[PDB]
Amino acid sequence: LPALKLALEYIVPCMNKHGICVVDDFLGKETGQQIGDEVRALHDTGKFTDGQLVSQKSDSSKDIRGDKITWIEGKEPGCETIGLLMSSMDDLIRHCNGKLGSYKINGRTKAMVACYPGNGTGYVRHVDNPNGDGRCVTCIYYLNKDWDAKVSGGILRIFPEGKAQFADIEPKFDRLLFFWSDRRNPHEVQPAYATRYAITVWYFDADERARAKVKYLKGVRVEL
Ligand SMILES: O=C(O)CNC(=O)c1nc(Cl)c2ccccc2c1O
Ligand SMILES: [Fe+2]
Repeated sequence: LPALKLALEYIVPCMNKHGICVVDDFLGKETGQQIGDEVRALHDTGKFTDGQLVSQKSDSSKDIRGDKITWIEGKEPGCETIGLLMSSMDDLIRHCNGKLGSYKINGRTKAMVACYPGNGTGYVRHVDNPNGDGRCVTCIYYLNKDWDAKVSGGILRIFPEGKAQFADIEPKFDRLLFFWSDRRNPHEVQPAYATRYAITVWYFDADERARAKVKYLKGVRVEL
């Protein structure tokens, strides 16, 4: 699918109606596989953090750690297919510009690459952007060949505002997900029993981010 077609015929109407959108087979398998090798390579060469402290036991031999991360700009040695994905995410968003809510997306973060190490850790119920920091859309790409959740866990459970029900999304190979970052979409990752990779970028709305600047707040100091 051409990027603009996916945008106009799927991502735009779906986001505006449901605020959660799944595109399967986004880059195809040669390119997915390649991103996979790049992410595994970052892992094996120790580029990730050790993982979120889950259980801080008193003896610390026995501390339990969870999701590991690394931030990627997209041009680093070893990361060029990741840079490629990011560029591809950007192209898709830019083809939706204007058309997702009344937002005007002018910015994103670096890619946050996450590895749930498969030791039964997950990620607690949260909202990505609760306090108005400018992030309007979360975009995650999943890396996980032949993932079977019945076996390996690691479902993303989203809990849309004012719904009795949730939405389970499997972290399937070459799947791209978008959802609104704010309190509309509380979500969690259920415990993962196999190594589970995902790559997230967040997109900024211009107005929200411009006044987050003010609210939050050397520099951005000047003078006297
Ligand atoms: O990976 C997934 O399917 C969903 N993950 C997340 O919702 C998620 N969200 C945040 Cl805000 C963080 C934040 C830091 C590290 C990992 C995160 C994470 O996996
Ligand atoms: Fe999240």
